[PDB]
Amino acid sequence: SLLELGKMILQETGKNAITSYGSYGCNCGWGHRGQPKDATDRCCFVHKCCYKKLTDCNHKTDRYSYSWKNKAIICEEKNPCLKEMCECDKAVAICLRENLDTYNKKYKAYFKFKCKKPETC
Repeated sequence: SLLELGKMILQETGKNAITSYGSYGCNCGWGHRGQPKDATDRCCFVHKCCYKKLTDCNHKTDRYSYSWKNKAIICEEKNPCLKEMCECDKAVAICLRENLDTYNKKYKAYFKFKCKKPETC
């Protein structure tokens, strides 16, 4: 669920998921589609590709079990669909952290940039 995702993002990036990534670029956030503007945005594109293919559970509301163990994320979820959700979320948290070096606050304001047509997953 968004609760686990938000915690993972805090754990890995040190950032507030909602304020830093709730509306960033063409892919980070509800309703956001379009070609990625930078590496952070690409993380969010990959993430949506990852979870949108799952049919048997809900990314937003279904909670799952994971541990923050030895300063990393371990998906410890028995439900196969929720384990896949967890892996998608783990991947985006890591990706966002690895790309902090190019995070750009300009992409938090939708009017400041244009979005090209989305690429395929």
